[PDB]
Amino acid sequence: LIKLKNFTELNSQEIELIFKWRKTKYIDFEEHLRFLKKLHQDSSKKYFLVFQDEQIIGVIDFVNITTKSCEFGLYAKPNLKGVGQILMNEIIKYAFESLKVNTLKAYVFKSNHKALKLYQQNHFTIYDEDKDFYYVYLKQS
Ligand SMILES: CC(=O)SCCNC(=O)CCNC(=O)[C@H](O)C(C)(C)COP(=O)(O)OP(=O)(O)OC[C@H]1O[C@@H](n2cnc3c(N)ncnc32)[C@H](O)[C@@H]1OP(=O)(O)O
Repeated sequence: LIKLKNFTELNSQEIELIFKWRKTKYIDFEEHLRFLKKLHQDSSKKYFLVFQDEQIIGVIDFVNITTKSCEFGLYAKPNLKGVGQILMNEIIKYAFESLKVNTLKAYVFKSNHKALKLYQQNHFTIYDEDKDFYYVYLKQS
C-alpha cells in the first residue's frame, strides 16, 4: 500500500511537481538536476517520494547516514492533511529495518509545533536546544 520511490529514479514530471511545493526557469531545473546528481554520488543521503496506493503523499529524507545513526526530514504534499504519521511510520521503519541504525535524530525550528508534536507522539525526546532549534532523538534499543 505505501511505497518508496528513490529520488535517484524520479522522472521529469515528478521533479517538476515536487520542487514546486510551497513555467519552471532553466536555472531552477538545472539546480534540481545537480541535487539529484549528488544523490546518485552520495550514499550518506537518501530521499524518497512516498506513495499511498499510487498517489504521492509526501517526501522523506535521511541525511548524515552512518552505520549507527541518521538525521531525517519529512514534507507532506501541501494539499494533504493528516499524512505526517504515515511519513513518520515510513521513516522509522526504513531507518530501523533498512538502514539498520540504532539512533534517529532530527532538529526543527522551535516554532514548528506541528513537527514537534508529531515527533513527541512517536516517542522522540528533546536532547538539546540552541538559539534556533530543538534537537530530538529516538533509539531502537
Ligand atoms: C525537510 C523538513 O522540513 S523536516 C522539518 C519537518 N517538516 C516540515 O516542517 C515540513 C512542513 N510541514 C509539513 O510537511 C507538515 O506540517 C508535517 C509533515 C510536519 C505534518 O503534517 P500533517 O500530519 O499533515 O499535519 P497535521 O495538520 O495533521 O498536524 C499533525 C499533528 O500536530 C497537531 N498540531 C497542529 N498544530 C499544533 C500546535 N500548535 N501545537 C501542538 N500540536 C499541533 C495536529 O493536531 C496533529 O495532531 P495528531 O497527530 O494528534 O492528529
